[PDB]
Formats: sequence, structure tokens, C-alpha cells
Amino acid sequence: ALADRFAELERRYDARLGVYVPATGTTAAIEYRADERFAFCSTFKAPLVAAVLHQNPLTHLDKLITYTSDDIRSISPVAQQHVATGMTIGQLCDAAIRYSDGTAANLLLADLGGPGGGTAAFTGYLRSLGDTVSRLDAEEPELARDPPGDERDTTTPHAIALVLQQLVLGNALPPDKRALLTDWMARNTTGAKRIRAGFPADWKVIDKTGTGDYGRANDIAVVWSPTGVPYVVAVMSDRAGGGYDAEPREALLAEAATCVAGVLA
Ligand SMILES: CCn1ccn(C(=O)N[C@@H](C(=O)N[C@@H](Cc2cccc(C(=O)O)c2)B(O)O)c2ccc(O)cc2)c(=O)c1=O
Repeated sequence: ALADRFAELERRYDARLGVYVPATGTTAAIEYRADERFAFCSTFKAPLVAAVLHQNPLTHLDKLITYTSDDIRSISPVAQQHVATGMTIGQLCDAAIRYSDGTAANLLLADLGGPGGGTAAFTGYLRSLGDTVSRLDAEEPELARDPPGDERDTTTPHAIALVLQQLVLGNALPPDKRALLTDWMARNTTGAKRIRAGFPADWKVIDKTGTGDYGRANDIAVVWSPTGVPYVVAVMSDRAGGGYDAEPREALLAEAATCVAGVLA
């Protein structure tokens, strides 16, 4: 069944794969290594934006943040182009999710305040959603580079799925803020070859990707069936057998997602 197919994907890509799809009223949970730890990588940027939204009025989105070239210490497709002008908190949220912008993520972490440049506050926000598992210990780009087995900067497919479920389908955020998070994930630019590539075109997919060393490739998504039925899909992977320089394999995530989509259809 599904377990054997996931295991064959692991063999095919020389990878470790984790999958979680929460149960619904009519479907069973799908789980494969769902309670094993995997590095967040940039998937944390989605609940990070939720934390900032939660903690502030909507007018906070229009606050201008200034930063320097030396502040850019991670891949930052949007922030690279706005050193002179700055970026608003809302623009940083947009960039963090839609382009996986690392400087935007670090500035949003800083905006949360507190120890660890915001990382403790972020972890605290997850705790407020009942996630006692995940932890963020570093900012970008260090958080994507911990050795396999290190618990720093890790979550589990199970844990992050339940968090994303509350944020997008639940009531963790009031409707107006929830709609912002959902819109940013819906217009993500980095996910076409991952969960999106596993679901037929008549399914809606919103997502946030993560990529790291040791061949890390993650994607977390909410998907809607052609009749409007929602599901949460978390897929995480690494290729520790290839060492630090191992190439991430998007096709592994696309194949895993295709397996999931077939079961959910
Ligand atoms: C100081 C210079 N330096 C050094 C290392 N570094 C870094 O490791 N970045 C990982 C990363 O940002 N990851 C974010 C993802 C990201 C964001 C934007 C683009 C890309 C891309 O691959 O094109 C990837 B996240 O935390 O998941 C990363 C790790 C492995 C990769 O194959 C790609 C990027 C830097 O960004 C960096 O600026």
C-alpha cells in the first residue's frame, strides 16, 4: 500500500521522506515517518507571518522597516532590491512567503522581539497553538544547515500539519488576518514542482516550501478538491546519505504528493 510506495520513493531518491495528512470527517490520516524530526528550513516562514499578524493590528503592516546591505545574510530575492527604500512589514510578509525571502524572515523575527532575535518568541507562538514539538533556535541561513539528527530548528510532518491546519482552516487567526496568510500562500512562486506538481489542475493548492543542505526539500500545503473539500498536506525530505552538498530532489515531493492525491480523489 501507501507505506510500501513511500519506501520505494526513499530507495529511488536515496532519501528520507516524511508525510502527514490530517484525518477529516470522512478520511483517515495519511502518515509516513510523521513523528520523526525534520529541519523546518523555510517552511517556518508561513507560521512566522501568522505570529506577526496575530501580535499586531492591521496598521502594523504599513510600518516601514529600514535595513542595510550588510543585514542581507541569506537568499533574499525581494529584500536585495529595497535596501535604499526599506520595506513595510506587509511587504516583508509577502516576500517571506512568496519568495522565501530570508532577510524578510529575519526582520520579521526581530519584529517579534525577545531573546534569540525573535526565535524564542516564534517558538512560543507555536506553543500557543498546541505545538510542543517544534523548535526554532537560529535565524536565516543557519537554521537550514544543522546536521541530520540535530534537534535544533526541527519540526515533524505531524506537528507542522496541525499548525497549518489551525492557521488556514481553523480559527487561530481572525478572518481578515487569516485571509492575508491564505492569499500570500496562494500566490507563492516557489512551489510549482513540489506538492502542486502532484495534484491535478482542478485542485487548488496553496503552499510554503523549504530547502536546505543535506538535500533538504520540504513543502507544506492546504489543498481543495474539485468540489471544495480541504486537506492539509505536509511533505518533508532529506538526503543525508549524500552529505552536506546533497542535491534536494523536488521530484521526490511531487511523486509523494501524487500518491496522496490519488488516495484523496
Ligand atoms: C552567507 C551566504 N549564505 C550562505 C548560506 N546560505 C544558505 O544556506 N541558504 C539556505 C536558505 O536560505 N534556504 C531557504 C530557502 C531558499 C530561499 C530562496 C531561494 C532558494 C533557492 O534555492 O533558490 C532557497 B530556507 O531556509 O529553506 C539554502 C540552503 C540550501 C539550499 O540548497 C538553498 C538555500 C545563504 O542563504 C547565504 O546567503
